[PDB]
Amino acid sequence: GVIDTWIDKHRSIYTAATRHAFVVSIRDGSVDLSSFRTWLGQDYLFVRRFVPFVASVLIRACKDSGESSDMEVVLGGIASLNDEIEWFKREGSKWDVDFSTVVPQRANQEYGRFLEDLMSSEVKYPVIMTAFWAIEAVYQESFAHCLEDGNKTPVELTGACHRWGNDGFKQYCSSVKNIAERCLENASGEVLGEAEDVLVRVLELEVAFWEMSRG
Ligand SMILES: Cc1ncc(CO)c(N)n1
Repeated sequence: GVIDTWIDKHRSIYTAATRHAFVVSIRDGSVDLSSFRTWLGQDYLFVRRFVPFVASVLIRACKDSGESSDMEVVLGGIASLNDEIEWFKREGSKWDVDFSTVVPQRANQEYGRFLEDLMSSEVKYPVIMTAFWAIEAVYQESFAHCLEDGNKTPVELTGACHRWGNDGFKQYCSSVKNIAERCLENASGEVLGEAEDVLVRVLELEVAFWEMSRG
């Protein structure tokens, strides 16, 4: 399809963007949590900003309705975010990450302003859906096979893997893809170019975000 074609075209940045969110390794005989704790702090601040952006997609889905059922897909997405935020707070407490002292880094602030740019009614529905799909799908790709990979490493943390590695989140992403894909198959050349640039921009922001916590 249209999205699959863009991913192929842009395979290189898509691979770069979907590397593991954090690495847990042994250092000097201890488990090094520095990459995990950096990711947790930064990603929690990203998720708090992702919430109103999904809220804006939900509104658009209720008004810009070629399909009635788009709303329920986005609504399930935002309801998951509720459970996600609670999970993040539970992680912060068990791992001593104080979210009130996390400083959002450059890549995180850039990503947040970009989410703001996508919240305007001046942006076309197919473009907003592409961005929403992409942000979700990069987490699905990056956590794919996390259990089996994690089992092959000497120490693994299991929490994040349960969150984005499960079949429920995979199926969710597919259902969001099906919506984006439908919008793009009815889109003009101009909107199609806009959607592709937005896809590319999400991948670029994800590479930069990833670089904050790399091992
Ligand atoms: C940076 C980033 N991209 C995507 C997601 C999907 O939730 C996330 N949590 N964080």
